[PDB]
Amino acid sequence: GAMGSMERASLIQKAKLAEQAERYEDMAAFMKGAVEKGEELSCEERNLLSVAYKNVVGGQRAAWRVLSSIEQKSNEEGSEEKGPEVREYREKVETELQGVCDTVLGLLDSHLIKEAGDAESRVFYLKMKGDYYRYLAEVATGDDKKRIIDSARSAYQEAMDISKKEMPPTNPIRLGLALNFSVFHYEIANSPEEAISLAKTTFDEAMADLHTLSEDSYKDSTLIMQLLRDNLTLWT
Amino acid sequence: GAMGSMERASLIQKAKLAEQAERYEDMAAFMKGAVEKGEELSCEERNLLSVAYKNVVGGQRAAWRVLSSIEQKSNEEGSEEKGPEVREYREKVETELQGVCDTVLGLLDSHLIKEAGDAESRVFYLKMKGDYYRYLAEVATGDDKKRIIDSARSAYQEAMDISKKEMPPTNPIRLGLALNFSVFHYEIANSPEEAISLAKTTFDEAMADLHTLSEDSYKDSTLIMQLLRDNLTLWT
Amino acid sequence: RSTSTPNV
Amino acid sequence: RSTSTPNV
Ligand SMILES: *SCCNC(=O)C1CCN(C(=O)C(C)(C)Oc2ccc(Cl)cc2)CC1
Ligand SMILES: *SCCNC(=O)C1CCN(C(=O)C(C)(C)Oc2ccc(Cl)cc2)CC1
Ligand SMILES: [Cl-]
Ligand SMILES: [Cl-]
Ligand SMILES: [Mg+2]
Ligand SMILES: [Mg+2]
Ligand SMILES: [Mg+2]
Ligand SMILES: [Mg+2]
Ligand SMILES: [Mg+2]
Ligand SMILES: [Mg+2]
Repeated sequence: GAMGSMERASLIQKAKLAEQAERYEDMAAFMKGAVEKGEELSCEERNLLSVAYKNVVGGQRAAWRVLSSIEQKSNEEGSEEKGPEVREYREKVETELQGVCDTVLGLLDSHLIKEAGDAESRVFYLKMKGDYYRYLAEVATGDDKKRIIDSARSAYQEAMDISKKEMPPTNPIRLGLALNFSVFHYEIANSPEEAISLAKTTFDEAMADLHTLSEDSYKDSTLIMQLLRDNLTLWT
Repeated sequence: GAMGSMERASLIQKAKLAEQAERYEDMAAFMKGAVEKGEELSCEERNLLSVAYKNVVGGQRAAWRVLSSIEQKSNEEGSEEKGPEVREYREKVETELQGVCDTVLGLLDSHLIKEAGDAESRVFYLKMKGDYYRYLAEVATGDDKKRIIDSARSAYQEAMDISKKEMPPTNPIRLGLALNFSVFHYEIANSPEEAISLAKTTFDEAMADLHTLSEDSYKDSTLIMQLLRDNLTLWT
Repeated sequence: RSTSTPNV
Repeated sequence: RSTSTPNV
């Protein structure tokens, strides 16, 4: 739509400017426009797409959590009926969040994943698919929640299978995937023991491969390993 | 427009929820809707209107400053021609900022100021008018800049005249007005000596009236006095 | 940059 | 809440 008249390179340039200006909604719109040009994305471009939408959905998730907590407190025993406004506004934010998730999933399905043949690209996109289904799961209820959870699980599992066959255990995309899948198990799937096992095995297999890395690669891998350890400390 | 079907009280309630959720664009839309109901605003409601638009325009101002600095560096001696993208994107943000300022000024002109008869309300709105003209001045150039600067000055001056006749020197609206008018003099009007004089006189006349205040009133007045002192330290 | 009045 | 992968 609105970015169809702008050059791909200009969209990428403006995404980078939007990032510097902390204008993440603009950044996401620019990167959506770039994806819709139909060409595969470079590593740097995949990162720009991810940063943009992560910041947009992250603000929405934070807002939804605030409103859901107010709503839950409004619905307790001996709370004053305050009318429909809290629910309405929580629903408004929820619907916007779902729309962002649907937009990202649509870009991945049309046609980023199917055109991604290298492991680094395909795993990145499958991880993203699991992440955006996970964000949908955070706000879902009931049987709808069940199917969304299964979709997140399936995307993460495909990404796991590829990453284990095609990437070293210290690869940051592989590590971040495993981190996020462990969060899925703990926070979404009610499988804390699976979460703990995955985080431990991931950490230990990365530790054993650190000796192969340059200083810069070591910094990235150890940063994610620290997040695995942080979660293990929270979970045990 | 879009808020016409929602009750005034529900708009105010949702503005407060949006504030808690740090959803300031939503907050501003709710408060615009409340203003357009046509009734005067209470003190609390005036504060909600101000908080909402201050946070929206504040993010835009911060973004515009980042982009203007990149643009200025792009236009230096021995810089690579990078094309029209930085200017285009700075213009996009600028136009959105101007639109927000025009929206606020429109609410003040239709009809918040004319219906405000009490000094506390009228001064609040005239200060806001000066502020939003000042934000327009920050991005303006040339002769357009001259007329916008004059409009800011005129609004602030009317607010000053009323506040000096009708409010004590410690009143926080009077103090914040004087603070902002001093910023106008220093940062916009190229009148640093006027800025310094106004800040000093305001500080000293407030100091002399602090003995009349309760603990809570004292806290608010002294907070703004500290900002006057901070600016005086920066300016001298 | 000079400091103006902060929000609530 | 558990920590997921941070942005760049
Ligand atoms: S009665 C009008 C609505 N209330 C206010 O504007 C007050 C809100 C909270 N507050 C402040 O945060 C400080 C102390 C910074 O002072 C001012 C804020 C905003 C303005 Cl317009 C003026 C002073 C007190 C004022
Ligand atoms: S090659 C694909 C694009 N690059 C990246 O995603 C990398 C960007 C920066 N970065 C990180 O911030 C940390 C170390 C947190 O790790 C990850 C970030 C994002 C993902 Cl998807 C995975 C790991 C390294 C990765
Ligand atoms: Cl709503
Ligand atoms: Cl643009
Ligand atoms: Mg082209
Ligand atoms: Mg009761
Ligand atoms: Mg819903
Ligand atoms: Mg009514
Ligand atoms: Mg050169
Ligand atoms: Mg312009």
